[PDB]
Amino acid sequence: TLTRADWEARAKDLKIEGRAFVNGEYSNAASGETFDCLSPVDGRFLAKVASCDLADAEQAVKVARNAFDSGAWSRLAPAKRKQTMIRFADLLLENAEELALLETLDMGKPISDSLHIDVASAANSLRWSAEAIDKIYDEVAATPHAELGLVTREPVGVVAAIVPWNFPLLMSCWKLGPALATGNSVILKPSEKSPLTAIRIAQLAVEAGIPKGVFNVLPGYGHTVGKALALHMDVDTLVFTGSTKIAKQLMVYAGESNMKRVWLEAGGKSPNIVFADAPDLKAAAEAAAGAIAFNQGEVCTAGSRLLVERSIKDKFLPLVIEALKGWKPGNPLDPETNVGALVDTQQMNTVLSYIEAGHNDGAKLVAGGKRTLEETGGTYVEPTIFDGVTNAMKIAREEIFGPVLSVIEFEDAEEAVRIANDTPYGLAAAVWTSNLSKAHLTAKALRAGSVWVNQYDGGDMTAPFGGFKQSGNGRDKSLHAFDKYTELKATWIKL
Amino acid sequence: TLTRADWEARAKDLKIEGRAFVNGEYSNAASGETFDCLSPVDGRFLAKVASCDLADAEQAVKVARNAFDSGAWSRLAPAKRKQTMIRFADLLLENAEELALLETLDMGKPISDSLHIDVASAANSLRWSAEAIDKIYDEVAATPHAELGLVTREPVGVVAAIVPWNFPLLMSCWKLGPALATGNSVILKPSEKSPLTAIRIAQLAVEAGIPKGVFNVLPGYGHTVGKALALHMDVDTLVFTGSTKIAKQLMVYAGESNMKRVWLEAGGKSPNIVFADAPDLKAAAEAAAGAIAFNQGEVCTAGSRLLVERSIKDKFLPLVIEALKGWKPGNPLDPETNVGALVDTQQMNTVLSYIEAGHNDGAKLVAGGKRTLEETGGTYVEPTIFDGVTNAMKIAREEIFGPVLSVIEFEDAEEAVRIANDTPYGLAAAVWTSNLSKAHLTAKALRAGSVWVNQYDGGDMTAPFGGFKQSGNGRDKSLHAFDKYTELKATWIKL
Amino acid sequence: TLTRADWEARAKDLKIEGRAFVNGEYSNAASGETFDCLSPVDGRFLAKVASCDLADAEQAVKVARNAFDSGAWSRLAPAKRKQTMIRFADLLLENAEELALLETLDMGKPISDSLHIDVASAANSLRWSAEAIDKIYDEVAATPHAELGLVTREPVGVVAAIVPWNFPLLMSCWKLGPALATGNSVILKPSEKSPLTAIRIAQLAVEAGIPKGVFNVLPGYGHTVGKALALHMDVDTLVFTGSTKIAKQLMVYAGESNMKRVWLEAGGKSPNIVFADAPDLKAAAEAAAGAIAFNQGEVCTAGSRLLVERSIKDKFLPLVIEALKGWKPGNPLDPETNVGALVDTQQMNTVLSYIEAGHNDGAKLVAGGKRTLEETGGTYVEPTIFDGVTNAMKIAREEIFGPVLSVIEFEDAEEAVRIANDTPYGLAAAVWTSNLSKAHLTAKALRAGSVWVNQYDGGDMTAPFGGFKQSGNGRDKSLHAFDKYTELKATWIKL
Amino acid sequence: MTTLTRADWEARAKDLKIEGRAFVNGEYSNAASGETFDCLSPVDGRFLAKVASCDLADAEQAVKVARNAFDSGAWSRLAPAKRKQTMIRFADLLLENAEELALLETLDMGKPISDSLHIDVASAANSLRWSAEAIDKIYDEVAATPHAELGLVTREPVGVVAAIVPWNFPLLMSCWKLGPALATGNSVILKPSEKSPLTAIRIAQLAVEAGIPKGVFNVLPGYGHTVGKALALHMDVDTLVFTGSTKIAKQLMVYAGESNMKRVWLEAGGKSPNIVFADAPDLKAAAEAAAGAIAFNQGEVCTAGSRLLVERSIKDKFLPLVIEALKGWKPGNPLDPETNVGALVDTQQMNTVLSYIEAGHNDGAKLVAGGKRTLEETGGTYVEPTIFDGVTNAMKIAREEIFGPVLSVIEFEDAEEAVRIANDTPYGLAAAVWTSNLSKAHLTAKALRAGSVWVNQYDGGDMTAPFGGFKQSGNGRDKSLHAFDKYTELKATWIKL
Ligand SMILES: [K+]
Ligand SMILES: [K+]
Ligand SMILES: [K+]
Ligand SMILES: [K+]
Repeated sequence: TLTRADWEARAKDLKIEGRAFVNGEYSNAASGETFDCLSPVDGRFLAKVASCDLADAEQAVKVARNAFDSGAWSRLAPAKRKQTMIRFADLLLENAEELALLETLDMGKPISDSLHIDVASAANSLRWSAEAIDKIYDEVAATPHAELGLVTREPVGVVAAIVPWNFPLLMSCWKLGPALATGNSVILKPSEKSPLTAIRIAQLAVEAGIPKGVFNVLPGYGHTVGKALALHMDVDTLVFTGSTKIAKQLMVYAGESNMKRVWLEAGGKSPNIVFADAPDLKAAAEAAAGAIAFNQGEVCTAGSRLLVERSIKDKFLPLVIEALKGWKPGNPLDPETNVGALVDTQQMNTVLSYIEAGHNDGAKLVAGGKRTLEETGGTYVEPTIFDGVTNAMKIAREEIFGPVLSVIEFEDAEEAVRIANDTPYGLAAAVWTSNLSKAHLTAKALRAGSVWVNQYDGGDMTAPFGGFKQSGNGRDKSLHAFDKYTELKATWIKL
Repeated sequence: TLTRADWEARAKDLKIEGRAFVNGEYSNAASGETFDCLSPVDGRFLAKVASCDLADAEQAVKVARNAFDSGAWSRLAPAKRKQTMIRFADLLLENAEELALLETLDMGKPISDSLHIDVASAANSLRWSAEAIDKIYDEVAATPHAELGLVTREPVGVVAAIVPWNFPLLMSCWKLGPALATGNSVILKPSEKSPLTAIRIAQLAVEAGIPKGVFNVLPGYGHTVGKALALHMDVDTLVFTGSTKIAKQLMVYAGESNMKRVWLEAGGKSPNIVFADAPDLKAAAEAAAGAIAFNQGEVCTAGSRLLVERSIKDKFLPLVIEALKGWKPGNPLDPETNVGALVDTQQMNTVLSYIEAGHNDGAKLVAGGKRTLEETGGTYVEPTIFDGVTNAMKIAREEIFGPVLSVIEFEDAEEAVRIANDTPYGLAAAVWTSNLSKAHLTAKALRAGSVWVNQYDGGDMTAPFGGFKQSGNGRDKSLHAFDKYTELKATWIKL
Repeated sequence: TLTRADWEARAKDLKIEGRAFVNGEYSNAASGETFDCLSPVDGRFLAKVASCDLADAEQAVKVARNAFDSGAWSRLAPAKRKQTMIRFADLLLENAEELALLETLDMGKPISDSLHIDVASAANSLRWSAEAIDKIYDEVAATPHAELGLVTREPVGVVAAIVPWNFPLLMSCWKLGPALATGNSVILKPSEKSPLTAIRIAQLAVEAGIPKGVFNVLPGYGHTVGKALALHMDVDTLVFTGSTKIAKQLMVYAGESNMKRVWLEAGGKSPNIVFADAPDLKAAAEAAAGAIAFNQGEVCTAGSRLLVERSIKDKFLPLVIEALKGWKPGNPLDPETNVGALVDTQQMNTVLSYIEAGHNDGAKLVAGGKRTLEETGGTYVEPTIFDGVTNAMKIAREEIFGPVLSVIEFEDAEEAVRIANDTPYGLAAAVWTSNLSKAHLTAKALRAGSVWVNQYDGGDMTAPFGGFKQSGNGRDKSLHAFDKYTELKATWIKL
Repeated sequence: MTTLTRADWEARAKDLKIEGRAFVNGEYSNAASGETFDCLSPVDGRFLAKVASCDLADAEQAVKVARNAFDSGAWSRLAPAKRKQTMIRFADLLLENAEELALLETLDMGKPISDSLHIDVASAANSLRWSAEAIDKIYDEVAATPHAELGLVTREPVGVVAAIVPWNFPLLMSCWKLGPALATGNSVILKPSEKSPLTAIRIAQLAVEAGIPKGVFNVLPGYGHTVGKALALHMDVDTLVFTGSTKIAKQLMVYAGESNMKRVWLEAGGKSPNIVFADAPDLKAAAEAAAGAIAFNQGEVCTAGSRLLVERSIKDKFLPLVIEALKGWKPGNPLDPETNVGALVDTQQMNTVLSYIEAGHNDGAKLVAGGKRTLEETGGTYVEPTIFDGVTNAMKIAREEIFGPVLSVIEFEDAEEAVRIANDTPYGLAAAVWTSNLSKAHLTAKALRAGSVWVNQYDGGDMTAPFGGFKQSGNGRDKSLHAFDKYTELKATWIKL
């Protein structure tokens, strides 16, 4: 295990690449322009990252399309693509410490979570998708004797992937895994708030055996290079994870361009329902606190709306606050630190604005609620719990994407479900009960892509992850993730 | 068995409904306004059809939402939904001749086609989807022993369906089948060029046992009621079959509204590739003629591009011309007629304008090329073949949606594949050969949702139907059609 | 609704067929020998049933083999087999009253059960299998580009089915459904204790459209005609439902002959586990009584072992005794009878022998325990409950196949599981509890093909049915039953 | 650069320390009786090691151990991802000991060292790896039930699995079974053939080193009529899987009926037809494949192309190509990497092959290649690749499995007769068709009653292809995800809500 002093030492002795990666080579943007990569830890300078635009996107697509048509990857044997992506995953573990440090410095996540959660799950996501390549079987229909009906899946071609900043490496690997496994060419557009991890792994892919031009990274802003890719006439599929606002615009961009397939993972207001007959209220309390404090509340499936039955609310709420004592906002370079820094100033101001909206809506602040650690020159906010919150208030409707918890009461099982579904979102939800019938009937009633019973943030690579309604469409992880990067073909042969 | 005089007699004594169908009852538009429905058979009047608008759509959505929330259909047992849908299918067969007569008068296709193909296939489409309901299994993931990972599917809720005019009944049932089977509430919006059969079957559904509000029909215009459904914040999913322009516009409406799931099926320029070593050149010639003449060429997967190998072009071309003679444009109410009228004047003018474009591109007219049966008062056109066509010409790249064929020569298998894939479309393709390797390798190389080998227009309800690229997304028929009306939920239960 | 007088009248005026059905025709045994088919209702004579032997098996197989090779049914289109088997199902319903009467007269079960349960389920079982034929897809493997790898299923050919007497018609259709659907020829050997219904539906099959020789019925003894089919060198597959002892002999016969596939469904000693925290204790008691009294306890999945927790046993037992009083043995031809007669004298003596064994083991007779209705000439035994039973006693370990209940108690969940799995059988089990974790963890711990939570005798045609250990191998119902009558073929094609 | 020679492999043979004890409960041990048998080599007749000769007492002890390990849940209730990771390490360990395992193979049963290393060990490792990777990719079912009801259809390990593996592919066949069986969480007792026990004895230790708990994977060397019979008759063995002859396979099925009605999955003999049409894409390639289909692994392959069905119109031009191609397959020292054809497993097998060759002459068939014992002066058992011409499908050498490099050439007039001749057999394990015609390739393939049909190639299919026979060639399938079904039970859990 590395010491805090070791991480800071390596942070100084760290050479960072900021160039784009096209056709197996690192290069600058066509304009040569660049934005500064700032660290939210202490406002330090990390590197100067290439700022791509339309010209870079046009070049990357041609390279991606040519690589796809060549067949170097798209028509490579399934078992061989599997072995290549496994080496890709293995290389992520070999360079785990650097990747973890890059991410922590990039967006502020505690170094322990960058190494043991981010990097570890990222390599697993690539490996699992690789292992699944030659385990998938296509279909043969029941036809008359003198006829053969084949139903097969083929790679779409050129795939554009726009990755957020909360889990830059992990979300990249959730997209890269199945997309590369199916044999597509990928153009990765990382978030401008965290481009370092995407830039680094692009070289690792080529070292693993991924042919030139199959995996490309175009750093920059969403309104520039991101918009260019979404509007490009030769991009077949665009996958995205982020806000509902941006996701809506990307779908419009598709309707204005080439009718490209769009698969979106928007935001969410995931309810965490706690009944009176919960097996362990303490465990549920620790979970409810962790569901809003982990990754500084910067999680799409954060347990923002904590629903508690009136029978236990007076006992349960003190346990949540007591459990939240352990989630300290500290130095992201310290392994012992539970909660790190927010991504940037704008994010903090937004979170603090919602905290301000919390008071103005008439909510009773019972924990935190203020900016912390300003002396570091960093961006930090302490975990926050608002009591007496109804589902009509602003802080209950809108997604804060910060460590702010709304506690809501319900009378019975019917109301809890009514409140939980009272949202345009539907990414996740949780149920805490020891009753067999109620657990299942509630989970079925909830309109969410992921329902966790007697736990929060469950499910591994075998669990399809996505949302209902405005939380997005399509699924990441599992075998269902492959469907987003493939086209069905019905080959009917007359014998 | 019925003669020409029989169908013309029934057409004069036919009482046609023109109202919308909302919540189990027929009703005029909220504005009371209507539009005239004319017959392209001879320009006769049929009935006044309700012209719905935003208000009507607003009412139907709440009706559909309430029906879905009640659970009268959405939470009915799968086996019971099966029985009802089968009863629905049977009712189409009992009213087969009326539905066939309505279809023929509405949009012009021959009566024998309406009865023996359209009505039969539509009923089969409903029955097949019904039979499939309780045969589909969801998933249980491989999890640790102290955990249960359920992966299930649930109906999306309210489903809007915009249906084309070329196959009004059949395309409606391709949507209605899987949409109703999954337990969703459906709001059908038929084409203004052919609203009758959609209006009629709405009554048959409730007679079969479909609860009120589950299946609603709103006739009208795309920019009014269609636009309203596409922009409604409470519509979960939109399905569509039509033009690329409209399909692209619908996707924008979703991005502007509630980010609703959109499944589109656009046009196509399907290449019909005939090699020298085809098993039977005569049979391929018959299929080549039929691939452009059937349903007046108003077919999405019409063989509008006949790709012939150069070494057999001089022998195969006359065979196609001779075979095309068998398809005579005539009185659609005559059982012997195999080529009916075009849907309306504007469609005829579009076809005629493309024939003019054929001459101006330098192509050699070798069959048809003129408007026919003008004295009847209906819009008709001769099946048309152009020779000496290159894939760069206007008639070879743009969809005509008429019986206009483009004959293009190729040298070898590599050129054929290149010419075939050189199109923004990708809905269907066909290969004619007796060689094992060449048949399979070509079929794999074609970018089309359906590849027919040694036959044309193949595949039944077991064959998924849809497009690559700008021919659309998602699949009709097969079990895959059900996935367009369901949402995946990952329920991970801690034990 | 027919009355007791109606059924008794139809019984006396019923003409019964007792010949075998080979190659589409009724005919006597080759030796001309017959056996007397008597009714357990009152000992009356019903018909002289053909007593087939080796020579009849040899002829039937040749007929079945020729029918399979002709491809009239085996190579008929999947959708055509579906439509025919659906007509088969309809013919069972059109002859429901006749079939129900035969069943009741043949083996003694209540007329209401034969009609509203047995016939209705038999027809549904056939219908469900038929609907499933063209819903099943075979597989295409993930192979290198220059290769096509198909994984398909083909009918085995000649299938021999030996069915029991407890559910003569239903068990027949459980085999017939998937066997005929997949295209096989079937030779059905009904139990000599209940041959009538099998003989009847054979004619119904050919009326529906089943080709001659595809479905044959050979009535007779197990040691004569059953042994001949099991030893026949041209029978591809043998399916069976009955006792463990007979199932073992058949597996030996196969090993001595042509190594034919053997799928067995032997006996069971199903534990019905009732926890203290069951949702409805009244419903649990009502179900427990029905689990041993329904069909005269002649059910392989009968709850012959009732497991009650100590903290509720003294309160739960009188509820079971009271519930059992509703199940009164009586005239099977009376619509209001819920408990009929045992199949014959041998079965009655066997059941009575185990009741005496219960006394010998030291158990306490707390309900029933005697033969009844001896004056009628039939064989009846009243529902019997033994209390104070340990899992070492004879009546707890050996299958009785009568309405005899053994009540065993346990301290905790661990002991319940240990006692439940302490048996050479593993066909079914039930768990009654309201706790989420306890329900699932117990169900996963029980070694039974079927596990019913908070209910008994659950699962429709979607649920596979079979046993662990000595309860047999393979599954009936669901889509898994199809695999017992098909062979896998891997066709690897080099392109 | 470096290159292993014949002398290098021979020197490795004299250095090699060979383990011969049984492996029960994570430890090596003798048989309870202490009896052993002499493991000899068909390479030159040399002594290899004294291998434990187990019996009833050892089978009883191994089952109890296997049962206890299963019930403990140390492996059976371990997470799928963790079972996956353990078996990958197991697969990696086979690769890290590839040279030793391959040498053990060659010395034991006589196949060429280049085959043992590049084919057997490599495939066996990949088979374990593939089955491991597939563990958490498989999904159980949820049925379409009424709303207030939940219907789960799940799979669970059977418990104790006895595996009886043949001698022709000792390591590979072992891993075809061990892969899916251990992946599903079962305890396995492996009984290797008495003609080749060494590799099974070896890998047992490697499983333990990889993380497989004690008693989960046991190895009992000995005879089939003793310990093999004991496992088949045991009342606590849940499942018996087997690959070998039709006669023994039938016998095991009897033992199951006589004991506890244990599930029995078998892969018996075969007489696979290799069908070559006039319109074959490449006659030269088909001729090379035909020769290889009978010479590879000394013809001791279940799916060997023992029947060559040739269309009459090309018989006179196809046969000389096959005879020429057969010359490339020369019997030689198995320890020489250049050798492509090794030795037969023992003297008994050699005599049987020689007996069938004599029967070929007696049936009236014409000898056109090989037909004699060779390399007799080496002290080893070798037989030349043999081709008989003018064979009918009624002759003894055409209907009976030879399990040696003896090919039967049979003529047919057309596709209809070809299918008839090809199906005229009690077996149905494999078949091949060579044609360039689309319709004829598919229709013939569909008409052939065989578990594996290869078109325009021979011995095709990787781990994604199910492998097993029709009729008397056995039941069930090895490889693919279908293999897992032989080691699991279906459970329908219907929960009323
Ligand atoms: K940054
Ligand atoms: K019209
Ligand atoms: K009887
Ligand atoms: K040996």
